[PDB]
Amino acid sequence: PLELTQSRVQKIWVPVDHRPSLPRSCGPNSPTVIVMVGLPARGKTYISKKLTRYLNWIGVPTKVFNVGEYRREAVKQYSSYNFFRPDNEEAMKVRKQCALAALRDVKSYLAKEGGQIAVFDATNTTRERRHMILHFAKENDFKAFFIESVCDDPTVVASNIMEVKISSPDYKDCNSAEAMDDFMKRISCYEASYQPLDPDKCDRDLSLIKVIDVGRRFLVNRVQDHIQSRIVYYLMNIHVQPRTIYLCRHGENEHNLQGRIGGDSGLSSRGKKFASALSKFVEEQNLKDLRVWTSQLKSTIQTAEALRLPYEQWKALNEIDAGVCEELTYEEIRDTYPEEYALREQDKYYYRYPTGESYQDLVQRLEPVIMELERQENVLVICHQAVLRCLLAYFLDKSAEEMPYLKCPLHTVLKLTPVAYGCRVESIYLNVESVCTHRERS
Amino acid sequence: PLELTQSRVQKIWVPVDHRPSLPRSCGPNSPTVIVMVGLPARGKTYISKKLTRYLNWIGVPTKVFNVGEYRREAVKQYSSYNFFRPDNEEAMKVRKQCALAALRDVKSYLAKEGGQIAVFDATNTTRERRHMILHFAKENDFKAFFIESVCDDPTVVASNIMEVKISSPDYKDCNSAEAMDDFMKRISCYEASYQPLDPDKCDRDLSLIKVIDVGRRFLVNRVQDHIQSRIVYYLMNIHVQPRTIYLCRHGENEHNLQGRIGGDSGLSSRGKKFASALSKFVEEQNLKDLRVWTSQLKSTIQTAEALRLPYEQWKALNEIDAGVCEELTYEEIRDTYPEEYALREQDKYYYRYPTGESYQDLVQRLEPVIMELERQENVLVICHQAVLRCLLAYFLDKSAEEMPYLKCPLHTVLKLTPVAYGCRVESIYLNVESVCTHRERS
Ligand SMILES: Cn1cc(-c2cn(C)c3ccc(Oc4ccc(NC(=O)[C@@H]5CCCN5)cc4)cc23)cn1
Ligand SMILES: Cn1cc(-c2cn(C)c3ccc(Oc4ccc(NC(=O)[C@@H]5CCCN5)cc4)cc23)cn1
Ligand SMILES: O=P(O)(O)OC[C@H]1O[C@](O)(CO)[C@@H](O)[C@@H]1O
Ligand SMILES: O=P(O)(O)OC[C@H]1O[C@](O)(CO)[C@@H](O)[C@@H]1O
Repeated sequence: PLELTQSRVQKIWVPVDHRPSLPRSCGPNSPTVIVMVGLPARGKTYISKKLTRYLNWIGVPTKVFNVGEYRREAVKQYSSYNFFRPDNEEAMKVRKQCALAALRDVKSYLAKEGGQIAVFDATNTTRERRHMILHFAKENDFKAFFIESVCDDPTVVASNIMEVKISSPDYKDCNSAEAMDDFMKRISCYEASYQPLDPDKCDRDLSLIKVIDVGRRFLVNRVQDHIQSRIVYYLMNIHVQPRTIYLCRHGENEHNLQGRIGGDSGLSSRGKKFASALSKFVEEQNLKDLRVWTSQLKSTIQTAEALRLPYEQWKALNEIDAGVCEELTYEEIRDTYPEEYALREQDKYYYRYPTGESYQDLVQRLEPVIMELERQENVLVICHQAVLRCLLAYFLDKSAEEMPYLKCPLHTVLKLTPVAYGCRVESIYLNVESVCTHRERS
Repeated sequence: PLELTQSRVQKIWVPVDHRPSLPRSCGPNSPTVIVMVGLPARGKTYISKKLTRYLNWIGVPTKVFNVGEYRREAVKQYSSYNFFRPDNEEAMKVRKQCALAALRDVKSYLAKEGGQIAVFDATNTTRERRHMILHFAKENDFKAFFIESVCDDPTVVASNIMEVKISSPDYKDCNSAEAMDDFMKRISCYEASYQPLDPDKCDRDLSLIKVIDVGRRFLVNRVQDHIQSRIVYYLMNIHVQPRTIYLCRHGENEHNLQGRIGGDSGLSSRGKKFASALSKFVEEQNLKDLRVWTSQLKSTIQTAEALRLPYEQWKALNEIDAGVCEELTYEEIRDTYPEEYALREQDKYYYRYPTGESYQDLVQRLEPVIMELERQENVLVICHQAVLRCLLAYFLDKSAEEMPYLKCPLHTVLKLTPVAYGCRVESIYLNVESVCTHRERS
């Protein structure tokens, strides 16, 4: 009666499954199609890629289906905006076939591949196209959530999104000025038939968000569930202003010298030298209003103390909890807990230390850190190896499987700069020796 | 160089403060005035009270300033809607004096009493009144965030908010029908001069949210900071649909019998009897679609197993981490760590166990649980003593100081029902003996 067993890897209590003579599998919430809406150069691909990066990182399987990519596959080389003319009978047919092909892949992804969210990245500017997408969702038992981006021409031009748009393989054999001229003519092709979302009348029953003038205003209609509410919250926190994110670990500590994990030890003499070298590096960057964040552990706070700048301590930035393995060396873990050591090496992301955490737990703890990092401008985060791997996996779009093996050395600053649809990463080693704490996969 | 000391109560690393011969104090982000906007019976007081309860619980000091309460103090007894007539020269003057008096208290609260958010709960239906509030905020260096609730007359009548409105001390000497008739006439007094927020033109530079038809739609203009974004997210998660929240602890466990704290022990024979009694109680409630949540600790999961219902395990519901004091009795804590025992007894909310948590840490961990509980309908939460005190403090509007002493006995269901501007709490003891784990303040 109420007999449970603790799963070996994740440490989850589950009922003892004394399967009968013929074990049976019950193989395998409703998936959602996010429908992007709007004229070209309205940041729909930027939104698609950002939302997908956030949703995968929090653990919701998401994939983007870009109709232009299907088009590039079906039509060898792009010559001009003439392909997008509303009187181009042949190209109109090809473009519709590409949208139907992408939708066939959306169905396979959500109904058969274990996908939870499909982002349908296309203009979807007419009521006819959107009615067709709603029919596809209704017949497959998928929810539909529309994200429209509306922006006037001067704001689009000032935003510099068209420089990202003309970097497409469509403009491989073009100079910047002619690609820009062609893209402008392409936008004009969509203007006459564009029917914006109308929540007052025709679209009153649809779940949607209109992002107006690069986030200056939002219209939200019929939020149905938690993921729609969360997406709205995420869209209100992100921004396109230029800034820099700096990520580093605390300076080398006394536990690092002994090869000991966790704990709350202080900086070693080298760790103190790195903290000084970090202050000099920060001064040389000459940043406007740098925000500095640390964990609540001693080594990060001593590192921030050398900067002579205000800083905020976050408990969410504390290093992964090793539970019963806290303050042990990896050799002491292998000898005292050999089964635990082998299970972690085999499933490092999902493995939970006894009475401790997994990288999967770290992601959940770190989500408010990520949300606040999106809102901020210049930020320096002084943290710890496993925490840093998690944050870096979010910015660099790394999977759960690669996250626990990302290289984050001591005394090295990782400088992140927002470029196109992601981050440029520059590594800056501050020339202070330390031990190596990186352990490659077995 | 980089010399730190760990604070005794909160365990925060701080620089050693070797104060000079003449110790100096630097005594003592910009506060916000939330401006409610709209006709009477639009749920402005419901929103004011809900937001204030959430903001105080997460640790942002918030207070509501209701102009009607200042009016009731200045004018002994309410006779009728004639007091709210736009041609009532005397009452118009008194009403303006009450709004100015409430604003004087907003200034004192935010500039001198350590308040962070003041909710200005009044109609504020004219551009003149709102311009005056904007001048007050601008001259005091306060931010202004407007929350307007717009709803048509049939939707207001169907919502049943006017039954809450007529329960006011204004209608103490009235029967339900005449109070309802008077309140209807009162609303009509505000209609001719009502100038709704206009983000397209006149209010384009204001930070605001329009809540349309009891949350069916939202208009969000110029979100400035994290607390505005968070309020929008909270407003998208709450709802006014009827439902029930049930809160209880796991059945008595083996650590409870030994007087031991924390750990991951299983149910005792009495705890198993309570789990059976809980299944019978749940069956007798005859609820539509009950969601069941547990922690990831054994005792709550064994309790949920007796229900024969699907359940979800949340790591955020795990009991407070006692760090180095895990699995000790309170007598073993007093004898091994006498200084730690005395510090906790003196500051129970802020006290952090070494390598463990405080109730303040629990609130931060539990915020996504609260957000999801707001979204749901019927829910049963099977958790632990300190976690349950935190959740109960949110629903019952209890302060941080009283939260660690709330009575949450074993084998007892706390049934929460939404009524007016809060929760009705009914206690249901399931007639199964157990130890007592409650410890009163010293
Ligand atoms: C990388 N990049 C994207 C753009 C871009 C251009 N245009 C015309 C766009 C339109 C929408 C767009 O996507 C968003 C832009 C902004 C926001 N959110 C915000 O700006 C929030 C609200 C107020 C505070 N911050 C959310 C989405 C991004 C763009 C420009 N550069
Ligand atoms: C307790 N109670 C309040 C009302 C009420 C009446 N009227 C006319 C109101 C208008 C607004 C109001 O406040 C909100 C009502 C709803 C929401 N949010 C929502 O409904 C979200 C969005 C979609 C999913 N759930 C946020 C605030 C509440 C009310 C009725 N009973
Ligand atoms: O997941 P990994 O590779 O064991 O790295 C995390 C470890 O790295 C450290 O930050 C440094 O050794 C430890 O405190 C922590 O347990
Ligand atoms: O904050 P208090 O009053 O010590 O109660 C929390 C304690 O109650 C228990 O849930 C039961 O004794 C312990 O596991 C936990 O440490």
